[PDB]
Amino acid sequence: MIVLFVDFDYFYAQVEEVLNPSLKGKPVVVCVFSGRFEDSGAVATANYEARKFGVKAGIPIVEAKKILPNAVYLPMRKEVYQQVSSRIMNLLREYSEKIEIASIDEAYLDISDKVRDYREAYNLGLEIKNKILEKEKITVTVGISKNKVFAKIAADMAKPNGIKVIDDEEVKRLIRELDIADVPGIGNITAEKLKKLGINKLVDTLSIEFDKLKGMIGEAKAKYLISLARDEYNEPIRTRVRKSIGRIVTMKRNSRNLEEIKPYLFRAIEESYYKLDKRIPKAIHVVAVTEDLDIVSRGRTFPHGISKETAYSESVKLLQKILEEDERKIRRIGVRFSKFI
DNA sequence: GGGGGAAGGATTAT
DNA sequence: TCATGAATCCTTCCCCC
Ligand SMILES: *[C@H]1c2c(cc3ccc4cccc5ccc2c3c45)[C@@H](O)[C@H](O)[C@@H]1O
Ligand SMILES: [Ca+2]
Ligand SMILES: [Ca+2]
Repeated sequence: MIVLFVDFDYFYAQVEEVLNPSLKGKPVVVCVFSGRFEDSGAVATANYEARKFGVKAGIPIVEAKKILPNAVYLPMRKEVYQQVSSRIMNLLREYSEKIEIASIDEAYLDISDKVRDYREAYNLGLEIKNKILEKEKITVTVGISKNKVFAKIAADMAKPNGIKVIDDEEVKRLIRELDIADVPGIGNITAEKLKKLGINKLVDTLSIEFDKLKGMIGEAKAKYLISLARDEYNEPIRTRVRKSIGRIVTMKRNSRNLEEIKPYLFRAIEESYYKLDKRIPKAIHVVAVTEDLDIVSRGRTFPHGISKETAYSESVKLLQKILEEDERKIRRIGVRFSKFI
């Protein structure tokens, strides 16, 4: 299997630069403003001019403005980015029908039937890079390797505006030298738990016994790291289907008074049904973000599709179950739909 | 025992 | 005084043959 992974560089920030080229060279910070208070929310992404100074995805906008008060802070325009993304994804389908769109700015292409060796692949990668740049003015990073994971790692090493191949030999070196924390799917919590087990590189997962790994990081993650260490990972590039869709809204003030919360929830449902866009869910979950920012949720699965009306009444019952089983105040209240017909 | 699948907290990446 | 203008992951837990 020969895999070509495309990762659009600082995508939201880049798209804003394309739509307003005068931003190029300036620190650009794309944020999600929550509404709770002045500059409350989080940074969705920052271009490298802003990243240099520590402004990166996930940090509070207030924290970012204390570092770069003069940087350009733009509200996230998801719809715009999604459309530019769709167009780029379409360009990618012209190089391979076997495409897995992992997210709005990442895609895996199984180009096995299209290229013979890694030299080909690389040339295709440069062709893909140039095409996107020409058609959309977006620079991407291409990662090429034997499976989806190393192609992603390849891209992680080559970004931004890069292209890296990791041949069957460098894979073996990485299985020994790469910080296991740099492996896709292993976030801060699993990394730290692996550290306490004594595992720091992929090869180490082989020295530990399975039941110990399984107990610490979980069966799924355990088999995954082991398969990677054994150089046996070969998951197929497949079409990804969004499994759940939701809407979470911030309330004007923290509450646990059902009638104060209701409007927000109902609006969340009303807007969720629009994003469902034809999809009919058989499951619904009411999500409550408490005052200490913890998450509590309650859901129910139906033997049939859920109508907006059924959603309205069931959500209230579910929200009551939250307020009943959890005593904290609700900051944000949302709904989530899944198990589509 | 384990297929199946529901529930919901845990985790990842932005 | 945090959001993904969340979504998925994935571990229980339970029914039931
Ligand atoms: C934000 C997002 C998306 C889809 C929709 C669809 C319909 C909406 C109606 C009203 C409000 C609203 C807010 C955010 C939305 C909406 C709506 C997604 O396509 C996007 O990825 C974000 O989740
Ligand atoms: Ca990216
Ligand atoms: Ca990404």
